[PDB]
Amino acid sequence: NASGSAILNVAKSRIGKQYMSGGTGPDLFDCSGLVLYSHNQCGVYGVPRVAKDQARGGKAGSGAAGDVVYFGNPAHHVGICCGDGSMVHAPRPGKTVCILKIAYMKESYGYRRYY
Repeated sequence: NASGSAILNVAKSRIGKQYMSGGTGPDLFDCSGLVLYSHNQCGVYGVPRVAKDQARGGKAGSGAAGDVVYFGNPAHHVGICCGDGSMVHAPRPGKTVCILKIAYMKESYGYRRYY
C-alpha cells in the first residue's frame, strides 16, 4: 500500500537521529514520537501521542510497511513496520533511530494501522 510505504519512508528518513524523551521530530525522537511524526508528515492524521494509546487506536494491522508495531498490553514501546519482519524505531535514551528485527525485542507484539 502506497500510504503505508510513505509512512515507512518518512520513518527511514529519520535513521540516525538522536533519542530524546518527548521528541517528535524533526531531529529528536522518542519511540511514539517517531510514529507520530511519520504519520503527520504524510497527512495521516488521528494518531495519538503516547505508546499505550498508539497500540489501541486505528485498526488491526498485518505488519505491512507503515503499520505500527507495539510491544505489550498496555504497550510501552512502538515502531514503524518495514514489512519484512523489522521495524524503524527510536530505541531508548542513549540510542539513535534505527532498524531492528521485531523478534529481537523478545516480547509480545501486535500491529495497528492508521492509514
